[PDB]
Amino acid sequence: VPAALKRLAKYVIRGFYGIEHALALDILIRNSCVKEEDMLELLKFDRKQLRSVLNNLKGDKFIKCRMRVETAADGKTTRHNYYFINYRTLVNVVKYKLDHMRRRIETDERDSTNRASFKCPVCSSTFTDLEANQLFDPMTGTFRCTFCHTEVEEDESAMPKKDARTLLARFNEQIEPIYALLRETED
Amino acid sequence: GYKFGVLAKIVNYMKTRHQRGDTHPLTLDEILDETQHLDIGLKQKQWLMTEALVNNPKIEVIDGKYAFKPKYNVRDKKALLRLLDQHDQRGLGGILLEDIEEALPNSQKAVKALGDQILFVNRPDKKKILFFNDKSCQFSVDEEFQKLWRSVTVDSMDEEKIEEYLKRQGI
Ligand SMILES: [Zn+2]
Repeated sequence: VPAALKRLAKYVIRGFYGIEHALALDILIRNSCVKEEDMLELLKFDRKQLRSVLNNLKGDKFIKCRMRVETAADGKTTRHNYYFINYRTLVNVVKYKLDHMRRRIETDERDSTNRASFKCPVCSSTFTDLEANQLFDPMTGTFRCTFCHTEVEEDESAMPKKDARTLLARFNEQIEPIYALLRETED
Repeated sequence: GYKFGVLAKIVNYMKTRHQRGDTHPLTLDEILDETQHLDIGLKQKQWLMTEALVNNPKIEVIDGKYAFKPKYNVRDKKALLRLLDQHDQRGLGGILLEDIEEALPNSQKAVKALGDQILFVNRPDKKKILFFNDKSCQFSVDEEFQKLWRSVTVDSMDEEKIEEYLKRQGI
């Protein structure tokens, strides 16, 4: 268990998840495998709260769980949930999320231009360039939506597009430390 | 009945006496005098002297006599900060706000003075749980980033498709 894997897990859990998730990972960092019941007592969290957090952790497959069934001293069957961290799956999931976010950024750049550029305030619905031509009446000599017959302003569509561009540089810069950690964990 | 109730009045009188500011220890007989327990039974006296006054976490045995335990209870901001740090370091867990308010009079001043150093978790019953603010590694993103992250569903995607995406994008 190289410290690089632990550092990468701590960075991602403390960055893209709440304090509750980070605390659970800390226990599993100290000990490779820990019982679900023991974690609940150590954290003192609510049963539902811990279960919801554990389900979210399993959803991202950062930590795996195994079910052990044994007979207690009094004779009643005991089914304990043992949680252990699987770094091999954790890195793959982290890589999946990062590339998906990256492809989301590149696709989002094209999505900005795909947005409709015509908006009628009266109807309060988007209008595409193709639909705008159809709504135009040659007899009238001016372009208006047939349903409401109102002027259309394209200035509104421009504003949201500019915001996304700034997010590009910030997202790329803030994600560099995670990329550096991934390169260190390739071995 | 008998043998189990006189102790409660002793504890409550001891608690009230401490609130007055009397930190000096008090003998078993002396406390009995003000609690109208002069007729307390003999076997009750020994039981208090041996079990009740030592097992309880609010009784301190000082120079033979017994005194309150304000040191364990939080009574200043520094102890609250130190106490919370110890819980996080040992992973013991948080403490309900009620347990701190009762132990720390005017706990609002201490809570506000520490500010972000305390992490508050709101229970369904409005109860607040206090946790240490580990400032080792901190990272946050704009609400847009979190909203975009939530929009990207991952629970309903199988492992095969998740790993197949990696080779699909060439990484
Ligand atoms: Zn219109």
